[PDB]
Amino acid sequence: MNVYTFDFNDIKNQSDFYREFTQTFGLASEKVSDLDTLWDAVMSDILPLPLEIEFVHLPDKLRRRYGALILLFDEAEEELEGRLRFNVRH
Repeated sequence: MNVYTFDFNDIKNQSDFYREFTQTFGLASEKVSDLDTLWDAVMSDILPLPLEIEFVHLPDKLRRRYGALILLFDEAEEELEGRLRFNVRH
């Protein structure tokens, strides 16, 4: 599994994450712009599955702030039955 890393030092708000996601994964900007479209992307067989996503540099405060992203990737991991791995480091 290749590991795709999101460093939250480069992300100042949840909306920046959607830009980082589409840039990282080589997707059109309009592919992801909110939680529902993020879910659809992760479920639509357009990512280079199987793969791991890792979040780094997430202080407690920011893990809380971005908790909807975390729960979404936890649920994606469950739904995808092992094809997607998700971890928050530290």
